[PDB]
Amino acid sequence: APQETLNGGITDMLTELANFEKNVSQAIHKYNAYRKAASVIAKYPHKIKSGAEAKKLPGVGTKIAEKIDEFLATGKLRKLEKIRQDDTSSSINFLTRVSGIGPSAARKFVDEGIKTLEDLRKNEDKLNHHQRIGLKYFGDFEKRIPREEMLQMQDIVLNEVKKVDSEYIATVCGSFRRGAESSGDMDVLLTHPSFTSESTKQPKLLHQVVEQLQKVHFITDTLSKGETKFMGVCQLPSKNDEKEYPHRRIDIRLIPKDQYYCGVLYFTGSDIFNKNMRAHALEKGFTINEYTIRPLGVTGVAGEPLPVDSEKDIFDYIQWKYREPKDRSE
DNA sequence: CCGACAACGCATCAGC
DNA sequence: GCTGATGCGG
DNA sequence: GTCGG
Ligand code: NA
Ligand code: NA
Repeated sequence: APQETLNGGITDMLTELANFEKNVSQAIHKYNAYRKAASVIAKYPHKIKSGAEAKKLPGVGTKIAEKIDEFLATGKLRKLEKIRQDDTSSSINFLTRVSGIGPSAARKFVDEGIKTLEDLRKNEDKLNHHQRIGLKYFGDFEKRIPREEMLQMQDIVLNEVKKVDSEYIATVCGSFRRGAESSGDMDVLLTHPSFTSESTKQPKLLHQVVEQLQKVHFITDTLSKGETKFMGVCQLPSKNDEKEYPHRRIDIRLIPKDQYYCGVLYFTGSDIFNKNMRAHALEKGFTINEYTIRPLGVTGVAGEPLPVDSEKDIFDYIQWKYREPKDRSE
């Protein structure tokens, strides 16, 4: 990927605009429009000389091209400069960095005078459970996770899961599975042969695992927990007289056996890869989502889901030699 | 011109 | 009390 | 905001 020095001023600009659209104007589609434009320019291996030049890239239109011209000519954007200094808007934008606080809650808080973390700290009674944990670990949640820590975390998870029931199958997905040097969180996909799409499974397969992870003091807090999905916080044990590890976000999903591998594939990504794969899949008469892979009739009537016992199976259906997670950047 | 821009689990709200 | 809608997240 | 039927 091109050095940020090439078009970093532009992409940063587009990303800041993206956040305000999402967090302040509550215009999610404009948020994604800017992100797409930022991503396209980010991978552009040429220092952009004009809006017309950028305009040629998919996702860059008349408005963004116009903004690029202003930025190239003045090193800034008047609209962005103004919004940054706006106390209400900047405060709303900022509060959304707290996990659990979205555009709606941030707007409500600022409306009543609650604009900073300090303010949040003084008003715990106005925060739900999720938001309280988000505040407590605000700093930790923004710190990334080195692969070495991700490995230690995986060791614990795989060990405790097998200890509960050796028939469980757990796979740590996300960028980590693709070999990333760092992660933003840990995503664990869990399944058990007793659990399939059309049958009960003693609705507690997930609970048993969470409970064990809390028992060895790995999982420290719970954001949400149901029969199929758990979202919480975890922390590796600290070393003798050594700086305790920061708290990390961990999600754990229980997926039916027959839908497991479609899930591993999907939650492994990358998003760009999943896009290119779902596309390549369609031109082959197939549609792949998070749960299954289904054919398509002469009209489109996607028949029942096809049997999958591994990732490779999915690749075979669409005649696409199985690609190692390591090579799934796109 | 104007609709799509994903579909979904959990926590919590809105309203009967 | 339950049902559906909304907020939030990844 | 951008795309495309
Ligand atoms: Na374009
Ligand atoms: Na947030």
